[PDB]
Parts: sequence; structure tokens; C-alpha cells
Amino acid sequence: KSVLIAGPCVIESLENLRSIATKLQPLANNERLDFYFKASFDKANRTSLESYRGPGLEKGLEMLQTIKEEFGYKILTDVHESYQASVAAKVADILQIPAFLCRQTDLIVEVSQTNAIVNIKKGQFMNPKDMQYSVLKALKTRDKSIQSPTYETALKNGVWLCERGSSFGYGNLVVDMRSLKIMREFAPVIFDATHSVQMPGGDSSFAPILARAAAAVGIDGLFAETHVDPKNALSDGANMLKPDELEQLVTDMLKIQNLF
Amino acid sequence: KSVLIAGPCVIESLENLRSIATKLQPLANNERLDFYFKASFDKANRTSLESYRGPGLEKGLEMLQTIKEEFGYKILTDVHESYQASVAAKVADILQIPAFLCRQTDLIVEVSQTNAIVNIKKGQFMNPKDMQYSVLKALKTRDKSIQSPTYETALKNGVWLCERGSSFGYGNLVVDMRSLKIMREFAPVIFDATHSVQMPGGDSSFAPILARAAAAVGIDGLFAETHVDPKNALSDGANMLKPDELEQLVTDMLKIQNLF
Repeated sequence: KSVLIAGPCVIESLENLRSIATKLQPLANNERLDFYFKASFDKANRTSLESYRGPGLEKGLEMLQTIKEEFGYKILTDVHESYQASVAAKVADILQIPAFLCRQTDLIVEVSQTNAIVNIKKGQFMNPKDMQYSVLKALKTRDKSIQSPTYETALKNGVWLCERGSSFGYGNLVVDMRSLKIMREFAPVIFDATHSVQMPGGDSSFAPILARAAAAVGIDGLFAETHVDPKNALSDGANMLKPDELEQLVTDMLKIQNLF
Repeated sequence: KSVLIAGPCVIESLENLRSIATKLQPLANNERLDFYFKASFDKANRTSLESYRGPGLEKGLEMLQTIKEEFGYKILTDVHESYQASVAAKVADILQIPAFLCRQTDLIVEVSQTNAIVNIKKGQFMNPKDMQYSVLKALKTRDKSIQSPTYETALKNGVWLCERGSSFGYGNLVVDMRSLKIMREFAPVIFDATHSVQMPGGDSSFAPILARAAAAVGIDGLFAETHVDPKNALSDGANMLKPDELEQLVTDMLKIQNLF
């Protein structure tokens, strides 16, 4: 199975979560996919003090648990701070470490101490080669005998890497497709199609093109933020896909992967 | 008065702290400087699980306080979590936000609620124009009537920006000297001479030259990691200046600043 992680940027309300969960039911039911439903309980990095932050740890977790029970979905959420991981892991099947915390050893350790799959997002500032050290920190936490991070050992112990592009001047990200190959020597690689676009004069219309490229290089899965009505989303409305758009991207991924 | 922040990367021992504090005394007594002694109580992005981490918040702050009492030095320390801000500001005159956390709202808020000067390091992934939003979060916490960050308002309310370079391909930082000018419209600017040098060849030799360039452009201060014996430093050794090397550098920057 190829992994598909999909859902809204942030938890906006239980009824929006149900609405997107419903629209994702077809992808969730697809035999070729290992599906996880995603939603952040807090947006720590917003541009303004007034910006919507999410329901927070306790309330957001209750809502995601509701989705898990009503739709039967496995759950992914991100953690930003100490003492969140153990609480979140009771609900979340995957715990994601955000790109800017990708070298934060205490957080890597804390998450790897839970039963969750660890998804480590590559910082836009990182050499892909250097992500091996983040993987090894997680692997040593689960199995102290491990000395070298490799794909099979990382797969076995539930430690994955996620590509979201690299800084390219100011306010531009580029996806170095070579990074998918380099990183996959260390761990299963998920491609983040929605946060890897940013261009001066950002534009989600590139997300499908990058996803197709990525699938052709070789990836273990796809991460894409999706929302039933992006123009009325509370965060990242410009980059998020509608469910129909996501379905096209996934269809193309599967057709490419079925060649190789 | 130009600001000088200097000290070891991490607190190694009380004896090491006193040794470096002693050696910095000529600089601390320089009439032309507003001097702050720096040391980190934890290193969170260390490459290895076994790598030295520091004494931790409680013991770290005790040690910094001993230096303040024994040498009469103002103190800078970095915080990584919101709960640290309150207690650290009882000892530290400046609280620095790490570069990788420069967009973290809750952290910026909690630090700005203290009486400390706030020094916000610019992430190597940021457009310098976008640092105005971090400054504004800090300023609105100190004075809700502020709508836009400017140098004078930031100076008045103890909010500064710190340049540490920008990512330039893999494993390389470049200092865009234009960023010093751009950021100084929003807040006073400190140049970090020692964290902004990295070069993909296999270095501290460039710290002096970048510091002179920054002084010529126009800065409010210098930040530099310094250690009595770099090759025996717990972190890292290759980056830090010896006290004598720092003294020559500060001498050149003051000479340059006196021209303009």
C-alpha cells in the first residue's frame, strides 16, 4: 500500500471535520492506500496574534477521536511542545514533527517513546543527507542497538521522513527530486504536495505536477491538506486542495506506481 | 553605545564560566559597549543523543546568577519553551528567541510579557521583510496600541532583531547585507558573527570579515560565541572565538562605527 495522509490544515469545528471526513471516504476505502486523516489541534506559527489557533490539545484530541470512531479512520496530528506526545498518541496513529523542529532532539525522543509512527518533516534549510541523524535519534529511542538508519529498519520501527521542499532564495521553495532518492536510503519517504509549493507571485496549481514527479522518482506516500471549501478555510486556503482535486492527484500517483 | 553579547555556547561548568567571564572583563569595562554575558542552559538541536546537553533551566540559571553577582555582568540566555520565560527573566536581562522558533507566537508572547529585552533571531529560512510580524507580536504584547513595528518603538520597548545568515543551497549560510538595512527599519539589529559563517568545504576564519562588513553597513550590536579554549569546548570549538580574537574584532568594529 502507498500511504495517503489527507485532511484540513487546522481543526475548525466538529462539523467541518465530519464534512471533510465524509468527502474523503472514497480514498479511505481504496485497497491500494494506507489512509490517515490529518488535522492540527494548534497553529503555533500564524502571522498575527488575532489569527485562528485551533481548539488546542485537549479539545482537538476529543474531536479527532470522534472522527476515528465515526469513520474508522487512522489519525495523524502534529506536536510542537514537550509533554504533548504521550497524550496525543492515545488518539493519533502517526505523530508528526514539524519541519522547523526536525533537529530538535528532545521532541524526537519524546515522540519515539510513544507507540505512534513518527513522521519527521525535513526542514526547508536541511541537507537531505543530514536527515539520517534525526532518523537515528528516533531509531535509537525505539531500539538502542541500532547504529545505522536504513529504510528497512526505519520501516520496521515506524520512523518516516517527509519532503516539503527546500528554501530557494526568499519566499520560494523548490523540490529537489534528488532528495527523495537520498532520504529513502534512510527511511520511507512521504511527499508533502501542499506545503512544498511556494512561489513569488503559494500557488496550489503546482501541487499536482510535483506529486506526479515525486511518484515517478519513488515515494512511499503522499501528504496533502484538503478542505471541502478552501476559500472558506481558517488556515492555508490558498494551498489546500478540494477532495476532487486530491482524488485526481492520487489516481495519477497510483497509475505511475503501477508501472514500477 | 554599541551592544556586545558574548560568552560560551553552553554552560559547561561554573569554573569554565568564571574563566571566560574573567577573560571578557576588558570588553565588559569598555566605555563604548553595552555588554551582556551569554550562555545557554540547554542545547536542543544537538547532532547526537549522547552529545552534551547542558545543566538545564534550574541549575543553569543559578550559575548565570552567580556570574552576575561575581562580575557585575548583565546576562543573556535563550529560551525554547514558554514556561521558561518567567523564571529566566528574573536573572537574564535579555531573553533570546532561537532562530528556528522566530515565528512561534506563544513563545514570543510569553517572553514579551516579562521585563526582559527580547532578542528575536531571524530564521535562516525567513525573508527579512517578514521579521516585522515577529517584532509586531512582541510590541503588541508590550503596548496593544502599536499597529506597525518601527526602530524607535522597538528600541523603546526592548525588542531587537538578530541576523544569523540565510540558507544558500545545502550546508551553507550567506549573509545578505541588505537584510541588515531592511530589518533595521523594524527594530534594532544585532549581527551574530559566529552562527552565520558555515561553508560546505568539508568556518570561524570568516567571523571577523563579516563583522567588519556588518559594522560598515550599520548595526546596533554584535553577538559572538567565545571560549577560553575552543578545542576543549563541549559545543562546538570550530565556531567560537578566543577572547583575544574577539577583542581585536570589536576594536575594528568600533573604529568603523566611529566613521559614520
